Amino acid sequence: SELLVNTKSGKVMGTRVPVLSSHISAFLGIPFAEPPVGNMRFRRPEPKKPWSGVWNASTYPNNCQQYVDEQFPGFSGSEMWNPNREMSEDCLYLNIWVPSPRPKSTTVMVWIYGGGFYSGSSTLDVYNGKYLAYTEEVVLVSLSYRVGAFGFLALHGSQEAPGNVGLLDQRMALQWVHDNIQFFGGDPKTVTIFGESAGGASVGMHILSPGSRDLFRRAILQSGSPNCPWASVSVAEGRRRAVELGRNLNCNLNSDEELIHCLREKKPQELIDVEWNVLPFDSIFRFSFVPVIDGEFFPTSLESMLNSGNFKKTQILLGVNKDEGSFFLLYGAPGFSKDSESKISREDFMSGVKLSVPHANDLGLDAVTLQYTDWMDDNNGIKNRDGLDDIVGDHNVICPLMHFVNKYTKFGNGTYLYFFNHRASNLVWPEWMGVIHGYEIEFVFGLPLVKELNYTAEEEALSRRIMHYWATFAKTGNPNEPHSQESKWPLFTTKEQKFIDLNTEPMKVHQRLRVQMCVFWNQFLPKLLNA
Amino acid sequence: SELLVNTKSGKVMGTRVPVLSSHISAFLGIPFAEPPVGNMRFRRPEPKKPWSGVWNASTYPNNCQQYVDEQFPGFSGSEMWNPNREMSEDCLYLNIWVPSPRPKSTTVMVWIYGGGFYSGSSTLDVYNGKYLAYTEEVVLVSLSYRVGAFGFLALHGSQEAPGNVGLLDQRMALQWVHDNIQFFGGDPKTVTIFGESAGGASVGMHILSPGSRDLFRRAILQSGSPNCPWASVSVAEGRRRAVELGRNLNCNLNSDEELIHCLREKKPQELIDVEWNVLPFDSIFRFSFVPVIDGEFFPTSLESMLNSGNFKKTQILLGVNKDEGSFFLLYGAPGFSKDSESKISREDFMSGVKLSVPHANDLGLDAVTLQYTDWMDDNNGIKNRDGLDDIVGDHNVICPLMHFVNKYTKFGNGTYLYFFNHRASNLVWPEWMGVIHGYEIEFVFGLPLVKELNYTAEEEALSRRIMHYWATFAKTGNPNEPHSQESKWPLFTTKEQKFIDLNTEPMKVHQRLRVQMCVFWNQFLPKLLNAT
Ligand SMILES: COc1cc(CNC(=O)CCCCCCCCCNc2c3c(nc4cc(Cl)ccc24)C[C@H]2CC(C)C[C@@H]3C2)ccc1O
Ligand SMILES: COc1cc(CNC(=O)CCCCCCCCCNc2c3c(nc4cc(Cl)ccc24)C[C@H]2C[C@H](C)C[C@@H]3C2)ccc1O
Ligand SMILES: CC(=O)N[C@@H]1[C@@H](O)[C@H](O)[C@@H](CO)O[C@H]1O
Ligand SMILES: *[C@@H]1O[C@H](CO)[C@@H](O)[C@H](O)[C@H]1NC(C)=O
Ligand SMILES: *[C@@H]1O[C@H](CO)[C@@H](O)[C@H](O)[C@H]1NC(C)=O
Ligand SMILES: *[C@@H]1O[C@H](CO)[C@@H](O)[C@H](O)[C@H]1NC(C)=O
Ligand SMILES: *[C@@H]1O[C@H](CO)[C@@H](O)[C@H](O)[C@H]1NC(C)=O
Ligand SMILES: *[C@@H]1O[C@H](CO)[C@@H](O)[C@H](O)[C@H]1NC(C)=O
Ligand SMILES: [Cl-]
Ligand SMILES: [Cl-]
Repeated sequence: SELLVNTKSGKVMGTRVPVLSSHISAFLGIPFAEPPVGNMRFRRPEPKKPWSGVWNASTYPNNCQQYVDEQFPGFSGSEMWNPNREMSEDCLYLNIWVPSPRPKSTTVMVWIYGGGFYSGSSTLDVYNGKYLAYTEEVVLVSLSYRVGAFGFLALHGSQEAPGNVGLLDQRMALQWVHDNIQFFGGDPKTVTIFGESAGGASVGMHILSPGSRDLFRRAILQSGSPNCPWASVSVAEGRRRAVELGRNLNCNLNSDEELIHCLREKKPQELIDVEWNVLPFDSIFRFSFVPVIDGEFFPTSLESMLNSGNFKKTQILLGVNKDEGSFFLLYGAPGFSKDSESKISREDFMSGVKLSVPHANDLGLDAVTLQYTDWMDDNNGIKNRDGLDDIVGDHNVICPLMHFVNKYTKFGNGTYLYFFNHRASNLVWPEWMGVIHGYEIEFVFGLPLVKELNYTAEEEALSRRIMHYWATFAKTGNPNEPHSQESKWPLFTTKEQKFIDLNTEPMKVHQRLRVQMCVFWNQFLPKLLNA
Repeated sequence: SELLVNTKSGKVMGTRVPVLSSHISAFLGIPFAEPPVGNMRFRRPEPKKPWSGVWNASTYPNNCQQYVDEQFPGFSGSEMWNPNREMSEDCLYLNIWVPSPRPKSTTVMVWIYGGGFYSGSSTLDVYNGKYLAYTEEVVLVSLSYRVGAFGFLALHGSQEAPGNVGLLDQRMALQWVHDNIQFFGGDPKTVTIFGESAGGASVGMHILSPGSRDLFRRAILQSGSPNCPWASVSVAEGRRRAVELGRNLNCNLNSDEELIHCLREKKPQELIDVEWNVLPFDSIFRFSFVPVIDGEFFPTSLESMLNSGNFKKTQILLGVNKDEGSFFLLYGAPGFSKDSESKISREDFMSGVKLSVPHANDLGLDAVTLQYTDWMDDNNGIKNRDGLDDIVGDHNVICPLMHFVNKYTKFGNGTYLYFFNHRASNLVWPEWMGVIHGYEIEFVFGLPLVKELNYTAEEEALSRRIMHYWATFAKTGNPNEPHSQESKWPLFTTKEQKFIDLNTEPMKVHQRLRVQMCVFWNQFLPKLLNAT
């Protein structure tokens, strides 16, 4: 009855789950596409064929095939991102958390996980939708999509491996929500898509892509935007990486059909094992198989679409964390360690900026170095460390997002910008890494409300305020309740460019997030590199 | 007797002048070269032919022909720099102040005036050597040299207008000091040359030039260095400007001989009236006729000479002022005024940096703008004004001098670096201009010791400390007195890069003078301009 729901594709049976001394309904692992296996590897998704009988939706689905991190085996801080379910190419499923009793027609939020387009699972403990659905009375969906080569191998001109199919997976799950969420008590006219990292880029990509725009109402982008330098490649570079993937696997490279046929006969892990070898440079914060600017999902360049206003005009809420770059330095740059303060020598600083800006010529490298070096104190290992941290986060996350937010706000219907700079009391990563890429997610999903996780009382308060901002924005297009007595998160406007800090202190309003460095990254350096 | 001196070129009769309730000897207007007039215009100087009888050295000489500033007529702050004597091409004279009684063999200091190589006079009130000669017991010489086209018109390959003749004027006066200062109580083996602005650049050029190195012992450079961007041109650019000067005056341009013959028939003011017209850009802090890198006075490029250590190895003392740029903005850039705080709009800021870096492409201007703009507060007229001020001073004075000091110290025998950041209490210019290009000179020459000039008691002490640093350095190669109990001015070293502030407060040591901006001007921007 409450757990038995008839959808347009067939019947589903959910499960009653406990949450904070109450219960809600969970529908886990609902299929929304045909399994993209066999000759359907690299292909656009096809809708799931209707099934007879009752789909048992009491269990999380498989996770998509992906590179599994083994840098710190058994360490909770890194394992919490790895697939916690069996991996399979049969992975196109979504999960729904529904308040109990079922609401009539309530706001829908659809989570798009991140992971650089190479990793990610809907089933991670930090993406458990039950705290947000219960506390804010929303229908919380989490979708999945093919990652890595399976989702973003791109041989433009081919219909067998066109590229962007992971974005099409997301779109087909949004289409499924549009057609079916009403049967779960959700309003298909009030769907907010939100995501972090590649999920945030994806959200912005659906804002841009005409074929996506009518499948959601408004959007939240966390630490990611569609114009990020890691988030797309040209059709020529996507083809080169695809060909290099076959070369790494002794494939016939004389035609698309032969290359594709060879790659389709490999086991998933054979592709994954060489995935990182197709990158053009030694780099950090670069991923092999990402969306392509193809002339179809994206009709023109992202920059020209942003300039012309050729995107969905709605409300957006978006923001960044204080130390986006630290995790990438830890994993990929010399002198960084999980178990030390990672003071960086000048020689390791210079190596880090070459890894961080891999496309830069020597003059561009000099420019980055000068912009981020204190020449009164150039051997200060802390300043070198934090300088490199800033380089990675500004270039890869903050300044791309600020470019997006400024272009979008020119045509949009309301922008809200945040700067998340709270370091969790119970963080397992060292202090030098600061406020890490991904670590606002646990506040967005209400994990500080779980007494056993040992967050402080004010972190619970911060999580509750963030969930209420996100949900109230989802319901209304404004994170504020306008008749409340609480401090108001102001609109971001072209002129005054206001944002708020998100942390445990009373609200502060600021202006021009990281404006100085983002002039460097968004205006000066591109002009230098194009000279 | 004390005033009657027999030099190698003839007898000279000086005069007894008052100085601070005492007296000393002054020999004013001694000729050291033949008058470079008529067909000797543009030529190298020739030694003054000996004279019979007694040369009357009681009176300042004429000043060389130069552009005269009329922006603020009668205003003391500008008039103090203009010629205070009749202008004439017959201007190659030097002045000497000797302590009384005449010392046996004391330290000599030779002042080389600045003025962008287009202007300047040995006779300005602020260059009066009597206070420094008296207070520090030194023989103080001030030379002169042709400026403008008369000193620096360069048609390389012509022996009639070869270029650099103003530098050769300075050398001829140094040669004269070498040969004759012993007759005035000076030691020709302990001569310190010092100068400000173009005079500081000149001092550096004599350090570089093989033909100058044996005519002095040590050097002081004030707000100028030989590698400054305004201080020299290539032989091609010098020839372009010489031809363009002829074009402005309807001259035959077919040959050097015909062009020079035309230019020698013009009256001095005719050349001066069009002098600024030959600059290749709208700019500030650029001057038309300047030293040329000719392969003769300078055997190779300045940078190669600095890199190879092909220069005189000795002790140097040098430094800069806090606000070198402000004077040039006042006279040449939109939005600046003597009579207001000169808050600068962003539109006038952008025009200013274009005028300040005339040789930069658009990417270069963008780089300058980014380095000096606070994009949290870009419509702040005060920040825009001070940012422009810093750009001008950093690009034209401070960073070129820091490049020189770092290159020199690698081979030299002792570097002392100062940063002069005191604003005179009686300053006549507005507060926004800060510590102006030229305004350390009055402290170097002891004017605060003159009660009628209304400096504070603290400023008199600063001047006496500066005079003592300068003269003690001249005597010994070290500004510090050995077993003194006062705080010590440390050697600038490649590694620690120490310098001192010069102001009324107790001396403080710092390191790496404007290092961040000078990485930009000395390394990044040149690499950007060369690459784009
Ligand atoms: C390319 O550079 C320019 C080109 C132009 C175009 N110029 C013209 O049309 C000619 C008119 C501008 C001529 C300006 C002459 C000013 C010389 C005044 N002498 C001073 C001097 C010094 N300091 C001064 C400080 C103040 Cl506040 C005021 C005057 C000072 C210190 C000196 C250095 C000098 C270069 C000149 C002289 C001695 C204008 C300005 C420029 O900067
Ligand atoms: C060919 O040259 C290259 C060769 C290589 C070689 N690369 C390799 O061998 C593999 C290195 C990739 C290691 C993958 C680690 C997975 C990170 C796990 N996910 C995290 C995630 C987030 N935050 C994390 C924060 C910390 Cl402190 C730790 C992990 C986080 C937030 C997310 C965004 C992500 C991109 C991944 C995931 C979700 C790399 C670069 C090159 O240029
Ligand atoms: C499961 C599997 O490997 N199927 C392959 C398919 O990928 C390929 O395109 C096709 C071409 O004939 O051959 C099949 O055997
Ligand atoms: C559905 O799956 C759950 C989890 O294993 C199980 O407890 C339940 O009995 C299943 N119901 C069926 C198969 O009808
Ligand atoms: C959003 O659009 C509505 C509808 O036209 C308009 O009235 C409102 O002013 C817009 N708000 C913003 C912040 O653009
Ligand atoms: C929280 O703290 C208690 C004691 O303070 C400890 O026993 C418990 O294991 C902690 N919880 C976690 C998840 O570490
Ligand atoms: C030298 O000249 C000055 C002024 O021109 C004059 O007063 C003085 O008498 C002259 N001396 C002699 C000896 O002629
Ligand atoms: C100057 O040279 C002398 C003689 O070689 C040497 O003893 C002295 O250390 C040098 N001083 C500096 C500061 O280089
Ligand atoms: Cl930190
Ligand atoms: Cl707006």
